[PDB]
Amino acid sequence: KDAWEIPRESLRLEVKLGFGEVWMGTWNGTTRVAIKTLEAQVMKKLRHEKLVQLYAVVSEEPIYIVMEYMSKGCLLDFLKGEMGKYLRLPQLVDMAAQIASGMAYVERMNYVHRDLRAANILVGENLVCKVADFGLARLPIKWTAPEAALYGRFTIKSDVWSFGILLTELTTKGRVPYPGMVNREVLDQVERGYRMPCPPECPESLHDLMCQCWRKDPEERPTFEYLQAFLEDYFTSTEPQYQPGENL
Ligand SMILES: */C=C\C(=O)Nc1ccc2ncnc(Nc3cccc(Br)c3)c2c1
Repeated sequence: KDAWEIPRESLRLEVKLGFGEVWMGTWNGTTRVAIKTLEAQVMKKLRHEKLVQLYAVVSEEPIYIVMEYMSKGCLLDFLKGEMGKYLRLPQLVDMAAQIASGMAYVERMNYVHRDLRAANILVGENLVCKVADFGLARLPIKWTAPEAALYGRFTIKSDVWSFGILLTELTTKGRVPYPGMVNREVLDQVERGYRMPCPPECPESLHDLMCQCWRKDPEERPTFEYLQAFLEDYFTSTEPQYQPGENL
């Protein structure tokens, strides 16, 4: 056992929403938390503001992982839900920048997420977004870089790829990438060089970011550190004449 380990008595489960389940709850009475009921010492060596913070772990089984509590649920739900209607390009390019920031931190540490996509970003108060679900994590395929889906070549550079697919989620309010295409149509057509076209109302400039992120060449894709800065500066350096549209 290590120092992350706790006893269950300190854990007060409360509300189920919603591989294994996820509850809201309480830790040592004073502390509102979240529990994932189902090894993973990566959630232990990663600590950053835009990654969902581990608090404690439990095992022997039935195993409990204890995270920081994220009030608004997952980004996928949040984008398709009531909020979606009102999210506009500056909220979204910001959420992007927060995710890039967390990923830029993952980058610095020589880690790989491997399952980066909207369903794995949790949202909080004030539109805070934080990377979560290091599921698959070391040292499905519509979001997966081709070399990864094909040859198991997972790197920070295939995460950049997913990031770009996430970018399309973000700007279509949560729609499934490659609409009307099934997995084998996507794998096949991406091998031919196909890429998602500019989303409706999305600037050409941000779709280029998307295109840079989907370069066939794992190493010609950019860094998260670059993605972060370009998304932070977006409205001054890249699109300073931005004006609201009906959707974005
Ligand atoms: C987008 C679907 C999804 O994953 N759902 C989801 C909804 C709400 C929610 N609230 C709080 N926490 C989580 N997930 C979670 C992920 C990692 C660790 C922990 Br403790 C919780 C969700 C997930």
